[PDB]
Amino acid sequence: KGIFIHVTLEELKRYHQLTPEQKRLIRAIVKTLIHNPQLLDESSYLYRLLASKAISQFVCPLCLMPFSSSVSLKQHIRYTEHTKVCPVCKKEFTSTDSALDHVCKKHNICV
Amino acid sequence: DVDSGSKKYLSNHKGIFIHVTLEELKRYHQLTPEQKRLIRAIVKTLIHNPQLLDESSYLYRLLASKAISQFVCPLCLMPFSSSVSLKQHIRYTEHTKVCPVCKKEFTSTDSALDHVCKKHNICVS
Ligand SMILES: [Zn+2]
Ligand SMILES: [Zn+2]
Ligand SMILES: [Zn+2]
Ligand SMILES: [Zn+2]
Repeated sequence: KGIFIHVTLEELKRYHQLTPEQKRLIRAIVKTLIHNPQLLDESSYLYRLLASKAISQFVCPLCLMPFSSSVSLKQHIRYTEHTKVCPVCKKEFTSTDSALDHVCKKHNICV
Repeated sequence: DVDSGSKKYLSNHKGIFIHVTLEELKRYHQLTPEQKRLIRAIVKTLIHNPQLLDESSYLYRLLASKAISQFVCPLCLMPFSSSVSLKQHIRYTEHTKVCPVCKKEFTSTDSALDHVCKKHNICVS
């Protein structure tokens, strides 16, 4: 007896091509999260940060999207990032720059 | 009635069957729809980037330390009372040359620091 995690058919056959070791690590991680659901918001963030970090070095701390260059990351932060809520802790702000500052200072995610 | 060697687990539409005990089974269907969504999103990310499984021990030790204190060292993941005591540790006491995440090696622990910030995005003053 157990639970079904509603993954797509591709991801399901992809899943079963992983090694038992990778597979028990995965279900060990979901068990940690079931026991500690307060952990979900933040591990979701970090797993997505590290995911984006694999695509490019230049990642946005608020939206977690990879960019080609530091110039384009700067241009996105300058005109295209309007998140007023820190994705890890959900603290709300008056400014996206303040949100950027908070994520760096409190959470260690800096550009 | 059981059928252990059945191969329809491979093509089930409900998806990945994670076997679980009675306590956490009920505790799973006690989660909000939003929490269940996050669990799926993480599992999907882990499926598409399986090297994050090898970095997971670090991630959950980071989070555990961050709960004890805001001031944590990226190389050893140990909490400190203040920022002043944290950078006393980094300046004088932290000697690891290996990145706790990717296992790449360096000349100085300061090069190890810059690396963990530049390519893993975990940064400290
Ligand atoms: Zn962004
Ligand atoms: Zn926050
Ligand atoms: Zn340390
Ligand atoms: Zn590394």
